Order: sequence, then structure tokens, then C-alpha cells
Amino acid sequence: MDPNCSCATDGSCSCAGSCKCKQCKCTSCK
Ligand SMILES: [Cd+2]
Ligand SMILES: [Cd+2]
Ligand SMILES: [Cd+2]
Repeated sequence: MDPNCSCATDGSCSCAGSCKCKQCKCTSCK
């Protein structure tokens, strides 16, 4: 797992539009 970003790898993260990840890099919300 990652520190700042805590998005899974299943793809159920569906972050963005309300992401609180500090260092998120899910391609889109990167
Ligand atoms: Cd994240
Ligand atoms: Cd994500
Ligand atoms: Cd994100």
C-alpha cells in the first residue's frame, strides 16, 4: 500500500471528484 494515497488496486477506488489523497496518482486523478 501507499502512504498519502491509499487507493486500492482493484479499481473500486473510483477516486476523483472528492479525493483526499495527498499524493494520489491514479492516472486520471494524478
Ligand atoms: Cd489515492
Ligand atoms: Cd484512485
Ligand atoms: Cd485520487
